[PDB]
Amino acid sequence: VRLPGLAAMRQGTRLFTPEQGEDLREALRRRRGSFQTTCEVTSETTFAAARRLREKASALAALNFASAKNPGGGFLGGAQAQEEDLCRGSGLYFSLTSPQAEPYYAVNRQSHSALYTDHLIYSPQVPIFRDDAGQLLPAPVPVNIITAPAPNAGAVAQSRPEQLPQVLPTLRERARRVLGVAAWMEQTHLVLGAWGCGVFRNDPAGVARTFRELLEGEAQGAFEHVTFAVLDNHPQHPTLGAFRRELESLCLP
Ligand SMILES: Nc1ncnc2c1ncn2[C@@H]1O[C@H](COP(=O)(O)OP(=O)(O)OC[C@H]2O[C@H](O)[C@H](O)[C@@H]2O)[C@@H](O)[C@H]1O
Repeated sequence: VRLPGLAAMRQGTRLFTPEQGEDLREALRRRRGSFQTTCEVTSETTFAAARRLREKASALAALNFASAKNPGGGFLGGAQAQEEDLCRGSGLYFSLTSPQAEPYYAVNRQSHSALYTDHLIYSPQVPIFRDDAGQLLPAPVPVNIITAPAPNAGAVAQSRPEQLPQVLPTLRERARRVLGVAAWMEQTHLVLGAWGCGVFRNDPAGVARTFRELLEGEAQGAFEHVTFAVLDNHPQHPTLGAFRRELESLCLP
């Protein structure tokens, strides 16, 4: 049988096209300053942090460090990707494959460009069925998921180095659209993290700086709470450390 929650989530899945960029900037603008935003950096998975936020989050959203060209990443390379962790534990794949999200994949593929495009998919009330360990949750917990691909900085470096000056501007403006989806959908709690910093090989300090700059500027006080849940099993914890250091000025009471 189709799992509970899936049908309603798929039918409510929505595409944000690049032409919505100003609508997202306006939504951020209208919401800036609403709260004293609290921030934190944790070493949790995206869904551990979401499940810990749920009970006291009015509208909870999380970022999917998405593939531009295949729902769920096509399930290639293994279980170190965040997006495959999301599709393993939740109904997200059933949303990403929806007919209305298909332009995101078709256009990004048609771009023949490792910066990808400014399409974003919004997936309402995605049910989380399992925890990090794969055990069945007694009750699925719903989360709203924003799907956006960071620029593929590894592929720029190796395949089209004349786009190298475009990686950070791309990352910066698309991070702006992610927050703008969240503000347009009037989300209070956001689970962010090291978007683009593994398979896509973006620089962790650069990505956390870009989220810092936005949460101190255009998106300042637009959200109740922001969690940078940064899973990092590398020996020196360089990703988690880069986020912790770069986001120490924001994560203050
Ligand atoms: N469940 C997790 N939760 C939180 N953080 C995680 C998790 N898993 C990894 N991280 C950390 O977050 C960092 C980034 O996670 P990555 O998945 O590489 O994001 P990208 O945007 O650079 O690659 C996206 C591509 O890879 C996928 O296949 C997509 O389909 C795309 O094709 C990791 O280094 C971890 O430290």
